[PDB]
Amino acid sequence: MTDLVAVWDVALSDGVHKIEFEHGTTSGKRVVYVDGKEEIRKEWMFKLVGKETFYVGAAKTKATINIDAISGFAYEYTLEINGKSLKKYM
Repeated sequence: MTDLVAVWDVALSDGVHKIEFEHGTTSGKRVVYVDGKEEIRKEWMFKLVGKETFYVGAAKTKATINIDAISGFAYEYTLEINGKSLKKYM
């Protein structure tokens, strides 16, 4: 996972899940892994900002990763599940 930018460790109704996100800032590639399995892949995109939505665990809990621009030509990555959220950036 050479473009890994964020990892979230969450506890849902059905146990703990690991969500990993790769984001390529030259290619625009996005990959979301949940519990080691690819759930979303976008190989190549012009734009970097936006959101991906996907479903986690046996109960298919909705999760959204938002990608927003911040200072210094950087991005922040926010995972939101059930109205709570945790931001990552480097």
